[PDB]
Amino acid sequence: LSAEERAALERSKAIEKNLKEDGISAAKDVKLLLLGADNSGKSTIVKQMKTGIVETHFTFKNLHFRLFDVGGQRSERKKWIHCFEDVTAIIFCVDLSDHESLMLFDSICNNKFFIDTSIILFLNKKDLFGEKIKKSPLTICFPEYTGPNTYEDAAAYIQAQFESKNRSPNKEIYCHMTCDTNNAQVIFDAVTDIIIANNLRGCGLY
Amino acid sequence: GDVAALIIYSVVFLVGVPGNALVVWVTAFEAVNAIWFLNLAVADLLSCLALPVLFTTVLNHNYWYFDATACIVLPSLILLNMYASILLLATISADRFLLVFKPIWCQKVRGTGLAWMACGVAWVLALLLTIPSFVYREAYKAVAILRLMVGFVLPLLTLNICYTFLLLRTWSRKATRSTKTLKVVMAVVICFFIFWLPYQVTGVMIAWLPPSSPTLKRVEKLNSLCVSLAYINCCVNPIIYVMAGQGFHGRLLRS
Amino acid sequence: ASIAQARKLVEQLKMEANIDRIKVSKAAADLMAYCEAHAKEDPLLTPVPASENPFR
Amino acid sequence: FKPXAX
Amino acid sequence: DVQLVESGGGLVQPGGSRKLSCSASGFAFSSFGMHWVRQAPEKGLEWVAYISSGSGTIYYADTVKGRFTISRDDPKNTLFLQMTSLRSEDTAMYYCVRSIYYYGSSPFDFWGQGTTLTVSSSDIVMTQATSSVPVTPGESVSISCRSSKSLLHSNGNTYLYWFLQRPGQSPQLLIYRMSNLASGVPDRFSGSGSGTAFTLTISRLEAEDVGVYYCMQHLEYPLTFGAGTKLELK
Amino acid sequence: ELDQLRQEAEQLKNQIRDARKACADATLSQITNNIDPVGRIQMRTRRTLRGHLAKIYAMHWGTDSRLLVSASQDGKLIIWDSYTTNKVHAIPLRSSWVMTCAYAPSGNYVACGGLDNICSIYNLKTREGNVRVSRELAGHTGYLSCCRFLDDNQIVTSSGDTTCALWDIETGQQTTTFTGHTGDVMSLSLAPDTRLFVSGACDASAKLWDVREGMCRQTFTGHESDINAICFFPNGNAFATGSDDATCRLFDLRADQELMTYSHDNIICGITSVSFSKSGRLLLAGYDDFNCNVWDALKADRAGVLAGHDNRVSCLGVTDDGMAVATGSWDSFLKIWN
Repeated sequence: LSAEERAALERSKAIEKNLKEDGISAAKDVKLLLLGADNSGKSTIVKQMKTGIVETHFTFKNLHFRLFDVGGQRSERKKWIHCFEDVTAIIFCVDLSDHESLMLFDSICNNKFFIDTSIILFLNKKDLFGEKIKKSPLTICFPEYTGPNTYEDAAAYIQAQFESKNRSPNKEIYCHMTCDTNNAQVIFDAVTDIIIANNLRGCGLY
Repeated sequence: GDVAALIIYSVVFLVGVPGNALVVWVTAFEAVNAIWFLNLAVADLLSCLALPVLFTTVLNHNYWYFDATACIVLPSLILLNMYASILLLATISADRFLLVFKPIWCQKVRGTGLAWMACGVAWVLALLLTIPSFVYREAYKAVAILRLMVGFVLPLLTLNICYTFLLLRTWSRKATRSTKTLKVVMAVVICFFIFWLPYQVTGVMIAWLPPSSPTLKRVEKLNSLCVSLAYINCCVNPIIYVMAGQGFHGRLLRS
Repeated sequence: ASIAQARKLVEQLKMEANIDRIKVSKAAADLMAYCEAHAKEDPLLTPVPASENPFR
Repeated sequence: FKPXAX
Repeated sequence: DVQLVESGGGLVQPGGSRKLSCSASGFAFSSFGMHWVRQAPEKGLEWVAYISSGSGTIYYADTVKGRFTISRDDPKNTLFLQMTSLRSEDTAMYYCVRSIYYYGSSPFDFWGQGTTLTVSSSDIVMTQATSSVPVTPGESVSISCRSSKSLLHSNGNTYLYWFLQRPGQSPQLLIYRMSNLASGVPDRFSGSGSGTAFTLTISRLEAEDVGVYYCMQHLEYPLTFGAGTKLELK
Repeated sequence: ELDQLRQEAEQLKNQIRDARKACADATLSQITNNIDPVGRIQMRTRRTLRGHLAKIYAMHWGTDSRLLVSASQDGKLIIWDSYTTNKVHAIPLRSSWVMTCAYAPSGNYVACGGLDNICSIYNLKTREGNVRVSRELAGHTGYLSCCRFLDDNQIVTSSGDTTCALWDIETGQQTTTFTGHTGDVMSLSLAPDTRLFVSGACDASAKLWDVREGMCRQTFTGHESDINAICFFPNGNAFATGSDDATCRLFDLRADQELMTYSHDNIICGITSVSFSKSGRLLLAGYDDFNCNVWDALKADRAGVLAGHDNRVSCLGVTDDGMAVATGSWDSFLKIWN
């Protein structure tokens, strides 16, 4: 028995329908997270896609990508890192011109909240890294480094050192170089793989 | 050999209707991927509720004295439920294949309405396959061939092709290799085939068989066994779903 | 150059250390008295009848 | 007629 | 500011047809229920029609069912009424109002200007005992409205709205639910009552308060107004 | 002269420790021996609110104990009618990252803030119908974590810049800034008289501020890890603080030291929210173990458990009339317990 609570119920139903429509429309896009040390070229990669958190939105092959760059604020990482759960993947960025990045990667890859999210790893500044390697070896940065003073061995060693900082087999790390603007294709391939995995797991078949 | 059938319907009902009721209850909280299992479990529950009806007549020396007008509604209902379950299994296979091969297209257009429409289409197909039992039997040919084709061969072909392509695509990148998918796919396919083949073959055998009084007295003796095997399949279908998904365990414990 | 922060800290702590402190028996007695005085008007530990319960 | 289901 | 102006009225031959459009600007028209209110040249206000938010529910008065049609156009922010089959008693001036509903909302807060229609030639009844009393400035006088059914609903709040029609302009909401003062209303107004006998009390009467007052039953449709209590200076 | 001032600070710290020790003669626990236990209490989910799709982070009860506010990462800030489970408003947010919510005592304004380092204030009684952003305050270098309303014109916020600030909404400037904390602060609780509040930092030290004077008056440190939530006793002389080391602690500001501690050997999950009841006998405390625990505030003993949330509860609060307690977890579910 409602006298004029029927109008309030109708308004509530309209609000619920609008919220459901907004949630359906806003669940199609994919959310990506950006990490890396200061001046690691993550802004450069964001520009290549063409005050606390800055949001970048673009589309690529009918898929809306949202990029969250968080390094603009200085606070405790664990105090807000839980707010960034359920993010599809973490796009780590490394500049090959400067151990802080290794420590950050080791701390973020073994985090309890990110125990299953895939990590896309980008190595920047390939050309100047090669020039610096030709200028001098990286033995000062890695005292246990062994092998030749070539470019392929140094890049392989850096990639292995970064990739050897995880203990969860279920978590996969994709590695690539940058600096043809085709890294968006790499991101799309990784996110399609993650989407397939998530759909299969949610269907009870994976 | 009919005592084995007696035991089979008994165990089917017991390991069925509680599990089917529980699965319906938990799945009623829908989750686009849960609509298919909700419809399949509803069909399973409806088919299993009529098991004592078949169990009484076989104890009564294969006599149907329940009701003159009730001899046209219960066999039709169970036939429709079985065909609905088969078509829903085929639809789930097609849905999985589309969600694996088309990650993007099956994400922007996915919704509850599409799943409900597909389930309704499957139910309509089952009803159309079942109206021969509505309009050609009384109290006391081509229908058998078309039902055999469009209720066992086409759904089985869709299952096999969809799962073959799904595993071929899935076991190609290390990010989605897994081991459980192959096991569950092989189990469901082999169970479906090995429990639905005798029913269909005996159905067609007692269908052409031109002489009404021939030397086929064995297949009449095995018809109940084949129906019971089909009932084992219908009962075990909600076992793979409950075993594969730990989310089912979590929801059941929470509820 | 950085001694200003330490001087401010020590001055603030010196100001804070001069507060008046009451005995813990008095504080416990006051808490007890307030808790028992208003225990009748607390519908949580005292189950309200469903007639007057707004969420019936 | 067929003596049962079918 | 919020603007709510209607247009479309004029001279209509008996049995003719017309259209009335109430144009709204200044507020979110897409979430306000809109009524139509008719007032005879020398009588009180009368209810006509009602639409909800998004044209969900449409309600009509007893003597109006099947006579006109009311529609909404959110893109254009306009309310429409289908003047059809105009009889001799259809000649009056029509208003359009705002009727937002939620917990704590104030329906009938704003009233339109008005359009005049000229034609040639179970329901709750609320009675107002007095029709006109003199009132000197600075004095305190109370107006009374009595209902027929009990307006105190089971949910807790009773539905009684008090309106004031100043001479020469549209009525303005004064009190809603017979206990709450409307926005922009001086605190000198007050309302009280219980169940069926309601009253509105005014203290320190000013020259701006002379007019007529109406009481409406919003418990259930159709909404029935009152005859009206008139106040006069000196 | 750094060594001299350091030695002076150490000596004064020793003196204040000695003064606190000398003010303690008997613990509250043995004094509460004569009190009969409250007994086991059973609370049922009277109403469940289902309108959110993402994790719920904070809420606040209305003054009339009928209206709620909700805050989630989905970008929606809804206001509920608790009795009839209706929706009266649905306010979209510019930034989907939300960490707190607040309801004005007069019921006119609603505040929100998150990782965008900005506090947004909405007017819910606009003449033009819908609710709009009345004001927008930006004076912090870090994320906000808690917002509270003093009046319709004053708001006190707790941010990630290790400072607490008092604003003037009429002009939106820093009326007074509260400095002294060495860690992030995500706890706020104003006293009933609304002239004095306490905030909980990440350095395991909750401090007692002063709104009028603008300077800290007392410092309490008894914990071991970061503070996740704080609450103020209804009397106004005590306050309870929930930390990340799976324990709650009841300090008293008049005695200026510990009174009692609430911990269990089986509880390992850290506290997320802490509240009291009307009489102060019951200490509701949210947990990360997907359940809430009701402690006897005087006996320091568990009285009951209110479970039923799939994920951890990120928010909790009782009504002003003390008739119901509402808990919202990360599973987008709000439950009213009476």
